[PDB]
Amino acid sequence: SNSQLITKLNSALQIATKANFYKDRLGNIEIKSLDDFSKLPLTTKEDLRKLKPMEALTVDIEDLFQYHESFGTTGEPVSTWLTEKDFNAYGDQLNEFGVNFKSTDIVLNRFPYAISVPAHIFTNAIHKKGACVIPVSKASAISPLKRVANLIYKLRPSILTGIPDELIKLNKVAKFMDISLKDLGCIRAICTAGEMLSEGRKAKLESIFGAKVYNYYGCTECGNMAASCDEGHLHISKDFYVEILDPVTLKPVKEGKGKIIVTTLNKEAFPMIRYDLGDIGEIKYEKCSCGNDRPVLIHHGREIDLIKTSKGTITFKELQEEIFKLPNSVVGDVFRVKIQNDEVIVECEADEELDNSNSNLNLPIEVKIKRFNHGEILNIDNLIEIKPIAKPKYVEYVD
Amino acid sequence: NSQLITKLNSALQIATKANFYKDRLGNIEIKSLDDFSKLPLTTKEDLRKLKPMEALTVDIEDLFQYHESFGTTGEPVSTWLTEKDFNAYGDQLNEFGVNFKSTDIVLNRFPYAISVPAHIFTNAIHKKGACVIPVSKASAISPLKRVANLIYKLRPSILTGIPDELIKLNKVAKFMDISLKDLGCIRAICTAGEMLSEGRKAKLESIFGAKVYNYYGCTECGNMAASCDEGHLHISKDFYVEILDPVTLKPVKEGKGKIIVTTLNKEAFPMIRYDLGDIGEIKYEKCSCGNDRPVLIHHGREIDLIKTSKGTITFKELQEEIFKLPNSVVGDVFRVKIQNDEVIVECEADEELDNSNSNLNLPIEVKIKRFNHGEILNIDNLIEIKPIAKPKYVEYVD
Ligand SMILES: [Mg+2]
Ligand SMILES: [Mg+2]
Ligand SMILES: [Zn+2]
Ligand SMILES: [Zn+2]
Repeated sequence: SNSQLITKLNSALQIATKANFYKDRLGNIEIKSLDDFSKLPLTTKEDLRKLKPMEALTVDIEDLFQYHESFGTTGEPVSTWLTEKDFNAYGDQLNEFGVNFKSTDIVLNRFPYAISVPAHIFTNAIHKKGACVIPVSKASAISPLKRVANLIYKLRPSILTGIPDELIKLNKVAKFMDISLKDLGCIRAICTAGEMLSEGRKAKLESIFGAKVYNYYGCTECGNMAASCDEGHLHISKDFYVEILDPVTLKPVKEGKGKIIVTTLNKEAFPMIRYDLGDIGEIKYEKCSCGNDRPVLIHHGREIDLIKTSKGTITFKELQEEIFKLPNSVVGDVFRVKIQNDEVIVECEADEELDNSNSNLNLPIEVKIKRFNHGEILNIDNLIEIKPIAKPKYVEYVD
Repeated sequence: NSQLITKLNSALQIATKANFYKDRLGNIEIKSLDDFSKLPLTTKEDLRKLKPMEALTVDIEDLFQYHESFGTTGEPVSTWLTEKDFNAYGDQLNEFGVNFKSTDIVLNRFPYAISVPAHIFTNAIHKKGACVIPVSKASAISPLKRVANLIYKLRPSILTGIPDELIKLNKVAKFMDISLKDLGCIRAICTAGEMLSEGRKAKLESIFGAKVYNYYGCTECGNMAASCDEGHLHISKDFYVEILDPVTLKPVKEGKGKIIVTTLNKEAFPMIRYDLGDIGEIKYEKCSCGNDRPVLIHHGREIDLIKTSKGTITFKELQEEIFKLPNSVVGDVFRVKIQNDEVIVECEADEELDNSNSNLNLPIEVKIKRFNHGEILNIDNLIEIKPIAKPKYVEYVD
């Protein structure tokens, strides 16, 4: 049934248009098809920024339950009220695919509970299956990586969750503490989210931790649009309608990569009608061997993370996919990307310098691997510090 | 008493599931509070020596949350919780305290990192249908400047945070030309995690123009007590509180003493006669609030006692007298130095006090040393905003 999906898209509009923002550019216009839908104006990040938090609201103050934002201080941020239902929906989305949380599971939650949502909805999800949350958080004086390393050694949790960046550092700090988190033999699964994950970097994470990885694709304003199957592919949540548009035309593509627009099927506080995530990807419709009937998504990363020389363009994913076919000797787990004077330079902490003259990348553009020394791009001494913290110290005996 | 005694016994029967408690309590029953008071105290330093699996009376399946001493300075105390237990903690916050309505938007300035107050306040607030703004604390993500803007923008109806932070919040905000009081949106405050004199409570109320509710709790127990409308803490029904003599360690007949607590309603690892290391006293005069539960007077930590040769006072008693002085000579920023057998209170304030004819109505000598605003507490340290964003892996050069 398109009949259902179309019923839903319409509901979403009827709620949305409770709010000035949505009414003064969608009125009471109904729709009869996806194509008639695709005629409707996109909703941009920069649109929502201009909104007071009371302008980003389709429910009564009474139904408010949580609040969230852009964690980033760089750029005006986006109010995202949630009702209990909405919050609970987000959580269910994490459970819809992803790893199978058991009650016997103890889960180290390394996502920031400060203002972001992934921390909170993962908790929601995990509690739902009867498992235990260790609220370590992130970017808190309270829980630097040394402590997290000790926490894992001590508590032996069965699942780690954290943005793949932090998880790579965690393993570095821990290895500098003479701890192989992998050999503990207690971590069966990982939950990455908050940055795009190549199959190459996913396979890196799996080799480090010796665990299966489940990746979760979401955002504050929407919820969690997709997550990994056992086979490794993201799948799209039933609570969303995902379109792939052409960067320039802004029309549905016939196939292949494109801008990722999402509409909320199941969020009532302020629904996302055709929201421009600003990412790149593609929906496949071949049924995954996992057996799940929902459609697979290939995430190519953010739009600004496209690699554009004169001689072509590639997605950050495509770049990464090729980087990480090279040995760890030449690439490693710490890298950044400079595009300058019409060349692509990947700077990598690694032991060996690469031929480059015999690099033999299978990309439509030229990419060089510039070698660095471990610790030069990522300073380990910055991560190992522990600030002592406690309650205020008001009463001093000078003895 | 038959109820309370039934409960104390249950607590022991669970507790002794754990070697820690069994190898010093066996299956000993009790018939009275007095027979209870014969049992060995449980100390902070006791629990520290426990592996997290040794601090556990339930199966891994029933585990739900985990927590610790937030400080990275000093070995920490494992505190598992089951869903029930967590839910109990929350209910304790709701048992007295402020009355959370569904029309309430609450800025939650407690750290969600490892501590519990942040999480159980959320629990409580959701329970009444109100909205949580999870600002947290000690996170790069949420410096005071942002919190000030967040309040200006979202106009929340309730702030929650340790009174120290809340005093700073108002400083940072006032330096940003924002009077949080004149917003007209904050009706209530929820202090916790440090002791609160009636004088400092009244200070907070003057700053924010809101009523204060204080909450007295700890990670291992839950939240043992919270304020009534009248101002007085009351003890939660989920706990048995004793006041012991500092030296003898026997029930006192009346007055101040060491505060020991037993968990009536926590099953993962119950606190049997736990030494908080605080000082206080139970009154049984009924508060005019009409709540029948007994009032508690919190005097602060033991190490925060003021001991000269010429006597001794509680941090509260000291504070209570400090803050009867004009605002001109005592503000909201103070510290306490005891040196060469004198008590010096250093205060940011405009006027110097005529200590040569000082009022102070205490059994010991206490001098008020005047300082300039911003010299004890540097506002410039707090106004910084650290830029944070996702990782930045792709750079276009030039
Ligand atoms: Mg469990
Ligand atoms: Mg509400
Ligand atoms: Zn699949
Ligand atoms: Zn009362």
